[PDB]
Amino acid sequence: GGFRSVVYFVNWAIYGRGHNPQDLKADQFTHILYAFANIRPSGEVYLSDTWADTDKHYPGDKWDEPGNNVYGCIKQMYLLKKNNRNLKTLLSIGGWTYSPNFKTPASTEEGRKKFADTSLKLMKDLGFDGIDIDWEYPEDEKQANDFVLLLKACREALDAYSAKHPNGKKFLLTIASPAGPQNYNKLKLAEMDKYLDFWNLMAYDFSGSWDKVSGHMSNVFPSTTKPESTPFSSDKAVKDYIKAGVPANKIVLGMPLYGRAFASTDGIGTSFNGVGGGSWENGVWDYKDMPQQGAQVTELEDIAASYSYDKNKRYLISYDTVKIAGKKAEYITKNGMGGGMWWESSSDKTGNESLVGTVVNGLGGTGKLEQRENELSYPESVYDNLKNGMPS
Ligand SMILES: CC(=O)N[C@H]1[C@H](O[C@H]2[C@@H](O)[C@@H](NC(C)=O)[C@H](O[C@H]3[C@H](O)[C@H]4N=C(N(C)C)O[C@H]4[C@@H]3CO)O[C@@H]2CO)O[C@H](CO)[C@@H](O)[C@H]1O
Repeated sequence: GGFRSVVYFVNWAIYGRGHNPQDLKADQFTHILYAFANIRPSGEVYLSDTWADTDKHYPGDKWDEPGNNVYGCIKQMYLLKKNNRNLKTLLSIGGWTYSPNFKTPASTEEGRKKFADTSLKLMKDLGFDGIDIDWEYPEDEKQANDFVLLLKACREALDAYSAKHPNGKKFLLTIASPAGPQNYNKLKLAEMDKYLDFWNLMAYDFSGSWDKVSGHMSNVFPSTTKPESTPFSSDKAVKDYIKAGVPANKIVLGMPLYGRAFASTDGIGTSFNGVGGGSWENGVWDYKDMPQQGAQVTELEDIAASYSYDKNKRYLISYDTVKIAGKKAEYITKNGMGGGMWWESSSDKTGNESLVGTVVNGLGGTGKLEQRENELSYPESVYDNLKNGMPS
């Protein structure tokens, strides 16, 4: 099958970022993953923002109208799917912020059963092609086994629904995973793999506020010359998953569409104090705001890493340029990996400067993307417009 092109659409982008599902270059992707869904102690998966998610009326939504109906970004993603039939959508559950509350439901059968059922309920009501868990991170051995069992719960859940609808489609189950060794070495990766459609390796956040020296935050290869500039590397993670037994073609390489900043720095590998501002939070800048005035951009192709640095303000921002995104595409093809994943859809540029554009083209263009037709039929949906495949 060809490569996957996965992006995350984040619940909250419809606010300050102004990004709605309508303005996704859908022909560029195969999988939109909508983040994030939260979990209750019970195991109950629920929607983080029913305004964004389900209720907001976009242009095109009759306010009035017969039926019990869904709107929000869920209707918009379904409309994206009706128009782009190779575009699948997955509900993504967890996130850095909600992962404190995965361990308690995951430890019991009731909790996992409840997780599986509520997740399926949500998928089949809202028109999703599957679900994606993002538990950062199972912190002990027990939590890891729990994660295999939870995965199993969800795989069994989704499959039962497909059994109930044999003329319809099979459904997806993925996870966002750790590129840091201290986290993935706790995971039972190969047992987990049995349940998953693919893995979205978060091959980023390798350097940031937490560190003492400015580093590369999503570099592919270790700097031999300057070890302190590369505390992690994509490559270590990918070949470690592969020695662990994950098929490479199931590993989708995560790439950031934002950059992490460092203040009071001479440059890469030196100490910094502070991280400055950001586009939305401190120390984090949207790639489409790069490059900032007065910074020179350095591209280190051999380890596939780049950064801007302003010599006067002594500020470093680790982020990928098109040349670097191209080197990343290169690694994906060369190593026969599952494709590219991006966090997150609003921070990218367009046209010739789209990082995603750049990767799809180095993948051989859209013609080399995995052709898997999505699911438009949701017979059991609790929403009438969605159940009826959204007419006008
Ligand atoms: C609390 C909440 O749900 N939303 C917050 C929001 O928190 C976000 C951001 O800080 C994200 N960081 C960004 C946009 O750079 C952060 O993203 C994480 C994400 O959880 C990790 N998991 C993935 N996946 C691929 C699933 O990618 C990584 C990235 C790495 O950056 O996620 C949190 C929620 O976990 O912060 C905003 C302000 O930015 C706030 O309004 C509120 O909506």
